[PDB]
Amino acid sequence: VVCREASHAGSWYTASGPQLNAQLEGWLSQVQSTKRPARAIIAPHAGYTYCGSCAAHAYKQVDPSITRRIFILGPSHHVPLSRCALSSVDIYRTPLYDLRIDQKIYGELWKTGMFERMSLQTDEDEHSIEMHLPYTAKAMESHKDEFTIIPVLVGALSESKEQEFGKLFSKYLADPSNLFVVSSDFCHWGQRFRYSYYDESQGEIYRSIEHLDKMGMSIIEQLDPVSFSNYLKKYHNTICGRHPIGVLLNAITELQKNGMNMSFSFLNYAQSSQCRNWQDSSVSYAAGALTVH
Repeated sequence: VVCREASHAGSWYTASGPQLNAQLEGWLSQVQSTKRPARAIIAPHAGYTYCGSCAAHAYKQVDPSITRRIFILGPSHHVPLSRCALSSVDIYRTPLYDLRIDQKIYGELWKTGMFERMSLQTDEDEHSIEMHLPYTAKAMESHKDEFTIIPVLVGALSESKEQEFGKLFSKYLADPSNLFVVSSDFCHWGQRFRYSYYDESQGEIYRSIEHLDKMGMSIIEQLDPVSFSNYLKKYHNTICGRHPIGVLLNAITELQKNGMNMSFSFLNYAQSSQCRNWQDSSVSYAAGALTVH
């Protein structure tokens, strides 16, 4: 098998190519480009009905005229993984057009010894990388034949591994042809998620959720992996891509030590619903962009 099927097409997003193209085009048309060219973005991996318009605030910041190689780091939902994993295939299918894995980088990465290989089953079962494939396809439309992806499944990394993969990915983040997509949703609030932190000083439950998420968002804006780590240990906010976020943060600090200056801005924040009672549940979404100066 050489192709990863678009296994969540038709339920998490439209299976029909022209429809999905139009939908994404409508969402991107609503965002003003303000952070181009993005060297990295954080964007949600929920169904398009939920977070679709949110993710566009990140994808609008991608410059297809410069970007040639797109790493997509997404957390694993299903398998116990204690490191990172690479695909066994060559092509990732999408309803728009199919994407090609950069063999050069995949060969380099593999040789480090640091990665496991996802079976096709694991690969196809996961959605945290897939959710970015149509958006990426759309954003790169005008240069569709000139770019490759580097999908990385990120497991439950120790701090040490976050620092270690941060440093490894560092050299790739430094390259102006490259883009890091880091996949994450923010607060999952509710009894159904065993997470019901509530600060009454903030007002209604949904306001407290907003304050909690925006605290982790500004820390990411401070480009500070230690501080992000401390925030997680203090509140345990249920941020799904906290491990890919910690890898990115460490990549950035390695670059700073080497003379580089950059900034991260969150550009949009949304909630699937507004929780007011103890029986409510919600998932938060945030879209953001790293720009090198």
